[PDB]
Amino acid sequence: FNILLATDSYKVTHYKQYPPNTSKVYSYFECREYEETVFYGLQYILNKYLKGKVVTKEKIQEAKEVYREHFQDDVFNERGWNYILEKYDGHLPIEVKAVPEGSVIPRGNVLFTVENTDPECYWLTNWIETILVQSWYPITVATNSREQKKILAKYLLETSGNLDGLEYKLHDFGYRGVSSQETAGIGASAHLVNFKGTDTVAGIALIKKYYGTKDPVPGYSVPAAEHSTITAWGKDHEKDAFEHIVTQFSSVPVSVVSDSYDIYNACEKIWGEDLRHLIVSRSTEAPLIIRPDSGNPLDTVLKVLDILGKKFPVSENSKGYKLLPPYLRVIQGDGVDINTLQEIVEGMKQKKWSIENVSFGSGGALLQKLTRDLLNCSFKCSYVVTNGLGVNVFKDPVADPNKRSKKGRLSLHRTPAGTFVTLEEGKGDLEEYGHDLLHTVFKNGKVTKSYSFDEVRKNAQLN
Amino acid sequence: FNILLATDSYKVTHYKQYPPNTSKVYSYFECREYEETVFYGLQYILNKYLKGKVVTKEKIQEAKEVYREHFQDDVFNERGWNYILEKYDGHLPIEVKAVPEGSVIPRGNVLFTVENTDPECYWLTNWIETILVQSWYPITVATNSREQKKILAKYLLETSGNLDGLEYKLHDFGYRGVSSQETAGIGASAHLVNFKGTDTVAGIALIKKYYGTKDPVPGYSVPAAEHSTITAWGKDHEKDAFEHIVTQFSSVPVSVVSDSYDIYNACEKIWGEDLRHLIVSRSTEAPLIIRPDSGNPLDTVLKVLDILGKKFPVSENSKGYKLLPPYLRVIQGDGVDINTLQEIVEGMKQKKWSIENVSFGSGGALLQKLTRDLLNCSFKCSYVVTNGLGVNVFKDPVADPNKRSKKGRLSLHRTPAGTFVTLEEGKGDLEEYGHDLLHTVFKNGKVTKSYSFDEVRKNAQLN
Ligand SMILES: NC(=O)c1ccc[n+]([C@@H]2O[C@H](COP(=O)(O)O)[C@@H](O)[C@H]2O)c1
Ligand SMILES: NC(=O)c1ccc[n+]([C@@H]2O[C@H](COP(=O)(O)O)[C@@H](O)[C@H]2O)c1
Repeated sequence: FNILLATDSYKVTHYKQYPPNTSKVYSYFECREYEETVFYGLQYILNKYLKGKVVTKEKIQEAKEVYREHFQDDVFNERGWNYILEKYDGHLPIEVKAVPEGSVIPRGNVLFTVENTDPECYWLTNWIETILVQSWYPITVATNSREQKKILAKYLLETSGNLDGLEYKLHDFGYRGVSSQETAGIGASAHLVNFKGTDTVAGIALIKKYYGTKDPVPGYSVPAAEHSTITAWGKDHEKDAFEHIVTQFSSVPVSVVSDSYDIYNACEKIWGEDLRHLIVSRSTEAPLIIRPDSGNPLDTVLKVLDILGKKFPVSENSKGYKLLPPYLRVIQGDGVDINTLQEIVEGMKQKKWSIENVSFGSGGALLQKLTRDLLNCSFKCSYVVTNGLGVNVFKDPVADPNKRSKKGRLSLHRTPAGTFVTLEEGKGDLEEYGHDLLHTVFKNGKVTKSYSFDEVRKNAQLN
Repeated sequence: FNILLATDSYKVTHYKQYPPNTSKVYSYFECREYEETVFYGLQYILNKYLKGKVVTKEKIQEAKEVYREHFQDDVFNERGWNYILEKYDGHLPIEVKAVPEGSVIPRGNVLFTVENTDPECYWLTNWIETILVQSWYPITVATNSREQKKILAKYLLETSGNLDGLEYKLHDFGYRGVSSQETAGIGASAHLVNFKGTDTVAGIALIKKYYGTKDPVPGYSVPAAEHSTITAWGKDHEKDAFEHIVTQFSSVPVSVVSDSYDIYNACEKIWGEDLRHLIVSRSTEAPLIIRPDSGNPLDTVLKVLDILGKKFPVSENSKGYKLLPPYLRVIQGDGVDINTLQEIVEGMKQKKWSIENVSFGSGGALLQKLTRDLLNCSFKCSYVVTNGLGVNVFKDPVADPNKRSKKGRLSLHRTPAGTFVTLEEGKGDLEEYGHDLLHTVFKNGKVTKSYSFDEVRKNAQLN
């Protein structure tokens, strides 16, 4: 890696574009005006990319050469980068205040801030804008996931009375769908903030590496099948496939895709008769998770259930919604996203079916399929000091006011009525709204505040 | 990194699910039916993740311990894995046929195949499905990028009479827009397949490191200002800012955001009257690239041009389209995506403006905002050998014919009309359609064939 080469290119030319004699550049991160976002991710980036000794003569030299050719001109600041290398052993002379990872903060608030601690490195603050801004993803993935947890909570509760298993109603199947490996870990790490059902192994390590979890299972999964493990047996041997798999995993819960060919056939005939005896015989602690993976995600669930219900002793829970015997359950692993999820869980309700019967599998819509656009994650400069003169900076582009910038130094506060207030123009000092909720998390190449994954979860909790 | 825990957690349970006596499992990848796609990035994944000794006592132990916690039951195939570690010193006993990188193939075609080379390692083929399917990304990026190149070409041509600079018309900005570092490298490296304008330094390393480029660095960049490097001079000293950066970069070409406050002001007043003398003086090989970033990229470009046209000597080129004087150009660095691009470039055309005046910059629209769903990049098992005989496998969900997978041993061939044909059920063995264009690129953990980035580039060339 090399932080010297992990920023937008033009930012390498930024140093001489500042007002002459600007000892300080102070920028923040907010979710301009999905109301409340979960602030997660920053900690990962800090440890893996910004803290410690990030500058080395070798990394400088490389930058020089790459930049001297990228721009075809040594517009690269080796001088300024040599300074950090010597004065601070390659440690970034910057301080970063941020809200506790996992914090649910309503749109429009200063989640974190970054400023240089050395007048020399005033140009450092924004350089790492890019690296830091990449945090919109972990935030967006943790936020959208949580928003899906709410919908699940809403209906699981109105249909079962409790919220048991709520942390397992959305399984992450986005490893295969994310843009890179790193993304899978990062993204999956963000889903685990709100649920414990994940297949993206990548998420777990990243957590036991940058957040830590005392908890036993930082993420859970159970044996499941994929189309190869069924289709390979040949079309005429789907039953053989199913029966081989329910047997291989009879003592533990096992999910089994049945849409390889006609979902409505595996369900009604292959599980409805040909293999009935392999289902009714299973324990609730190791049921068969029928899994459709094609067709209208809602029409398919109602049919799957209609078929299953007409093949297995469906009871009626307290609130009056149909429920399949404890040993049989469904998992929609295709076409599930925030929008879709809501339609299904609603369609299940309208059709008097319990959200207990189903669990969901979202993949490329959970991890991949999110743009910084969503939560309007933006990193911007609001305070600068030139000639000992502090200035309240900001952008207020005529043509898009909903793209204004905060001015002055910023502070996060709890209003007297509970919510949050981001004070501007350093008005945080006029101690009125209590203390700044932003804790210093990074200072001169050292992490000054981490949060176990268990803490983050607690913070991201619902209700 | 660890290949043992780099797949979808449930695949760790697939071995027990394949029909007993399965000695082989042939799996392919295609973009099921953006008619033609650029096949790119598989080489990087092979090298960065699958090449060589990927299995070790440690990796195996780690997996077991993790999968032990993840599954609460030792479902992890430690034996299957250790065997690879001994017999093949940790290299993967798999072969991978694949179309040369950069190749442009229409939908429905097999771009690559993966099969186990050792009867014991039948379970490896789809184990690496996840990690390999991630190639959908660089492909999508590469494709969508090349599809935007065509649009620029289409119009630059019928507006300027040529394509000079058609390769520096889409500049990648999505570095802060991607979900992670590794992603910016991968994706930006995809864009560089079709353009040389990148600010996301990431893609450069990836290219030099994994593909190699003889030319001096794949893509390039030019010094440009950002919102902080202008708003820092205070709202009133916007002129000072412009003038400081244009003089700082009078030498080479410089881009400067002008929407910080009224885009239409900086243009008409600040650039067209105050600093008007700093523009006209500039070199045509180092002009001032005015850069809006406000709202509705179309309406803004026309006004920017309309303002700039009325402030500078607009010349009608040999095609009838207006053209600014060599020292003045514009760029849309906001709201540009493959769809938006079209409207703008055509909105320009209708309004008799030349696509010579404006180059573009796509951010998260270019690197993020891409899903496997776009080109339907899918990795499915088509052939299996159970008990010595081969079997043609495939899935065909009833509720969705657009998912039917290919069956049997596939081979990629040139039709007699130049186009392509993915032949199924080993039919490619009838010689009838020339040779199989899919080249073995991976054999028993070793890169059997690579392509330089200059090759990928040629192959992906347009027209
Ligand atoms: N049943 C499982 O455990 C499991 C795990 C990972 C991926 N998958 C499948 O992979 C696919 C991923 O596609 P999407 O990312 O578009 O959701 C889905 O069809 C999904 O069902 C299933
Ligand atoms: N002018 C430049 O060289 C440059 C480079 C990278 C990003 N940017 C800006 O950063 C933003 C990135 O956001 P989007 O990826 O959503 O487009 C854009 O508004 C873009 O103009 C500009």
